[PDB]
Amino acid sequence: MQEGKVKWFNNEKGYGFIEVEGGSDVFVHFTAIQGEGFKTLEEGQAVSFEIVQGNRGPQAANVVKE
Amino acid sequence: MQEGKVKWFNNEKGYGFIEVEGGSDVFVHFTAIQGEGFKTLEEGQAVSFEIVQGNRGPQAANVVKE
Ligand code: NA
Repeated sequence: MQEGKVKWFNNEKGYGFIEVEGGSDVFVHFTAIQGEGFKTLEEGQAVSFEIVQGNRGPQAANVVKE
Repeated sequence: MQEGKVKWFNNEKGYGFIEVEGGSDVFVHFTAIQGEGFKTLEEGQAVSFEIVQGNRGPQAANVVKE
């Protein structure tokens, strides 16, 4: 995987961005979030994830809350 | 986003393929499956999904049972 920190996440809209050291912020949608908790993230949360290419460009897949 | 049907799914391994009328089969991993409950699919299940491109090639994202 790839490690990052959530930059921001809007729990009403269901999306945000993950900040990665020395790379561009990666879009994250709630549908990519793993686990049985609520499909939400909060600023500063540590996550692991894969980058995939969707029709709008890079986005996160397999987002696991650490 | 589009619709298809599960072609086969190995429950133990957690992956299979979605068939698409008129198109190529799409790999699906359990981590893409939406909703509550145990992440699994049965052959013949109707689904909606997105296609994304990862390091291993095209695969499904946002798989919703229909
Ligand atoms: Na086909």
